[PDB]
Formats: sequence, C-alpha cells, structure tokens
Amino acid sequence: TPTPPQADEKTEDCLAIINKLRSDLLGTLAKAEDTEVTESLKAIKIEEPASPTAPKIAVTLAGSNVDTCESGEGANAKKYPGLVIPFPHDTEFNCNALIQATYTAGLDHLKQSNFEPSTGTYDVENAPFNNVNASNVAFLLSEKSKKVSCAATKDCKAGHDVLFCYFIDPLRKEDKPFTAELYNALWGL
Repeated sequence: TPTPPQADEKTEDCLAIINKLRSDLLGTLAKAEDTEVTESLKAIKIEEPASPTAPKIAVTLAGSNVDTCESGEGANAKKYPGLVIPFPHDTEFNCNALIQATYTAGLDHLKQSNFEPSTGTYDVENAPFNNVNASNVAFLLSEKSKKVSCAATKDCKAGHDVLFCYFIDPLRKEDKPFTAELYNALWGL
C-alpha cells in the first residue's frame, strides 16, 4: 500500500510574486485559511478529498505514491479550480520563478489567442484556457480573486511535484475572466 507524497503550505512564499503581478485595476490578495478553502470548495460541490485544502489537493494532483508522483506532470485545474504548476522532483521549489514563468507563458498564450475580453469565457476544456499557463494567469489576474492558499508537494521521489494555489472566489465555467479595461492594460505592460 503506497505512502503518498506530503505537501507544505506555500502561501507566504508565493503571495509577494502574486501581488507584484496583480499590481490600480486589481486588488491585492490576502492569505486564505484552510477553513475558507474547504468552505469555498463545498459551495461548488467539491468535498473530496475530505475537508479539502490546498495541501490535500496538491497531493491529490501529484499522485498517491511518493515513489512515482506519476500524475503530477499532467496536473491541471479541470476539477480543482486554481493555479497548477508541476515541477520536477529533483528541483528546488522557487515560487517566484514558477509563478513568473507561468505568468509570462500564459499571458503570451492569451495574446496569441483569438480570445477577446467582451466574448471570451473561462472554459478549461477549450482554447485558450485548456493551456495550463493561460488558465493560471486567469486565476492570478481574476477580479473574483480576493484570497489565496498555496501548497506544494515536497518529497516526490520521481515524476513531478505539484504547486496548487486555490483562489477565493474561484473562476468557474462561463465566467468572463477579464474586463476590456484590464485586458487592454495587460497589452500595455
């Protein structure tokens, strides 16, 4: 019977880079506590793993065997809405580097997309938000985001560890992730 990977809370390691990227069109985010994440998930009918939190979801996404973490590389937000970044088991965790890289790649993917802010909705199964980086940028830059809880698996012996950040309130299918004003400002940068 396999031993699962373990996850550490990473909110304090990640909140500086998240709030740097959001910054007067977006509010800063505060830390979400576990209770808040569990209740936010319960409101969108997500109750497994029991009393779900960012650490428990990072583990769920990486896999149930620390010897393989065989699902980490393919992890995404198709079920658990939030930022998802797999990283190799043999690398040092750097939240600044990981989130900056998803931001640059995801904003490039959106710019390359026929996505328009007036018509474009969030759908993790269709372009452009079926790209995990583009999905990650939608959560990072969401006007619905007020709080965040981040966690990462720390001890995968193979495969990819996973960073997961849960935003309250989550983007959901058919939300318009950006106003025209914010989307125009992202081109300005």
